[PDB]
Amino acid sequence: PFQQFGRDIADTTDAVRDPQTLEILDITPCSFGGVSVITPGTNTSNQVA
Amino acid sequence: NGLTVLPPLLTDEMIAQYTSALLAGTITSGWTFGAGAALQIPFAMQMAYR
Ligand SMILES: *[C@@H]1O[C@H](CO)[C@@H](O)[C@H](O)[C@H]1NC(C)=O
Repeated sequence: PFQQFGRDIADTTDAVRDPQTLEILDITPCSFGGVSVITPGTNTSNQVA
Repeated sequence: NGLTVLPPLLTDEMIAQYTSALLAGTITSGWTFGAGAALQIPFAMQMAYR
């Protein structure tokens, strides 16, 4: 009843109580990752994925 | 938190096919699949060899 937010194993906040209702929301971080370019040799084609 | 984990190139299912292949070569053909094509030999005679 008194708890306002929750944490993952290593410090990071992973859930919050909405202060107006009582709902508990999980937080997922922004989607992110490496852009990687898959290519034949430029000697044979210029199409890439 | 800016950290990313990348998958292995070979899945656990693909590794389990290679460990089945090495095992099925070893059972049916002794060491011969390490020298060339697998040559079948009866398993009692492969142990008689070993
Ligand atoms: C806050 O107000 C809303 C209506 O706007 C109400 O539905 C909600 O139960 C209230 N929560 C409390 C008691 O803080």
